[PDB]
Amino acid sequence: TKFSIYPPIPGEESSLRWAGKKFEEIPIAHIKASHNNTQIQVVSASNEPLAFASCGTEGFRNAKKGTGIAAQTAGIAAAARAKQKGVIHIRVVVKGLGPGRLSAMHGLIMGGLEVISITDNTPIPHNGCRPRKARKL
Amino acid sequence: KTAFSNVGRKISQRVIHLFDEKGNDLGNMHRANVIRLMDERDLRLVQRNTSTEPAEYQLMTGLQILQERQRLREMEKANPKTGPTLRKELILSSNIGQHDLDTKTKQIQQWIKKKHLVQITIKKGKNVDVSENEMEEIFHQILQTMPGIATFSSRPQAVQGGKALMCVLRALSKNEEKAYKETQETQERDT
Repeated sequence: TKFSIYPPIPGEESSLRWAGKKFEEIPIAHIKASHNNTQIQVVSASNEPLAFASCGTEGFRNAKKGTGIAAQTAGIAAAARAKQKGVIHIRVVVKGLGPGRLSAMHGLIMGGLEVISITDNTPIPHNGCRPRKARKL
Repeated sequence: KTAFSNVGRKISQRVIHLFDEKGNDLGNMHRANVIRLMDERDLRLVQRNTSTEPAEYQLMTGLQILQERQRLREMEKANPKTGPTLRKELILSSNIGQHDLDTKTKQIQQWIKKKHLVQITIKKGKNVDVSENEMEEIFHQILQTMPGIATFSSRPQAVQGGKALMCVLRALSKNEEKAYKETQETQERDT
């Protein structure tokens, strides 16, 4: 067949398998790319925490956490703890427009993990709560 | 300013005096050999004492890294020891108007009440000839407003070949205060 960019809906039967596992079963890599930090947490299909890493947990301080090298370092630290539990294929769910939004995705690949999808779950309200006032800096 | 958090897998110094999680002294070992123990037992290294010339690092579990600082959050709360003194500066002019001298004299009263150090400097007024007789009479005029609260730390000096005078003020020390108090009572009550 051809190749579609839309994810295979669970209900309808498909033929796309990864290591004999359906798309639903693949573990999920929740990335929260903030402006001053980047936390990464890998979970299974049944929401079971397997690995957690962040720039702070890798020995970075203050303004070094909001860089692209600290997010990549955090991906290698989470892709090395989850590869010992039998994780190879993951579903990336990026949340945030921070510096370590794409650099953490590269770090997960530098740990032996293969990314099959890229999901964006950045919080966008349909007017809800009021942000802080604009600054003059 | 430091925190009891893991340093990570990047060590600056090649030789470290590693310490066991249980407090056993592993002994000095190569930097590469330190990371092997962080994976073999999945433990994080924290620098216990920077001051010592030989690098000292202790590897403990994440829960052990939380309990440590969780006690440093109480020791400082129970017995806080913050003694740094901020230093303030003022640059006046001999011909400074009284109104501006009363506003700047009230600013010094807030600094002396917060146990700050006030560096006061006086300069020759614009196109004004004056000696150090009336140029040094402003310190005595400022200190008089604070009789007991403030006292000289340093004394007027010719910082810049005599054109300018610099002095430092401080909040009166507890002991000194008591002495001032004691003296005040005798003058009026005994009479």
